[PDB]
Amino acid sequence: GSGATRIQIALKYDEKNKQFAILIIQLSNLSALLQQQDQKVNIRVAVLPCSESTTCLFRTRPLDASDTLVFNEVFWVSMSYPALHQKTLRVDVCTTDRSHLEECLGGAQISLAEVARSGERSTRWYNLLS
Ligand SMILES: CCCC(=O)OC[C@H](COP(=O)(O)O[C@H]1[C@H](O)[C@@H](OP(=O)(O)O)[C@H](OP(=O)(O)O)[C@@H](OP(=O)(O)O)[C@H]1O)O[C@H](O)CCC
Repeated sequence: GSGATRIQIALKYDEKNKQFAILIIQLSNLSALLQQQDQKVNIRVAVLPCSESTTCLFRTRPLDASDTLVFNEVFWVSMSYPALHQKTLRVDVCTTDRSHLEECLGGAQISLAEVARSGERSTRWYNLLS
């Protein structure tokens, strides 16, 4: 069972509150990305380039590695729609431990230039690249 590890993500812009929502849903074929097992896994979400007025880096809770791994965490970011549209979303799948050191083994980048203003939300799957 070796192919691409994929992450499912929903994105939605809230113009009433001028905020972007990022819903990290789940991982599939995670076995393909890990050599070891039992490992803890979290997702690191970066909204780039990093606007240093607001917070641009986020992290899921860590979970025990499983080939399919559901996180269902939402992160909200304050940002005008024009600002959102210059942005790229970086999400990396990382292992971790009591050291708290991230071992981010692969990720995806998602240009946000075409996020809709409407709030009709976009849910897509993304291949990881290491
Ligand atoms: C960016 C918007 C913010 C937001 O709403 O995100 C909050 C999230 C998801 O909200 P929502 O209720 O709209 O999404 C459901 C969720 O994604 C579940 O996903 P999976 O676990 O991968 O199956 C789905 O069903 P449940 O097992 O009942 O939780 C369900 O998928 P579908 O619609 O059928 O495609 C979703 O309804 O809360 C978490 O689900 C927390 C669970 C209490």
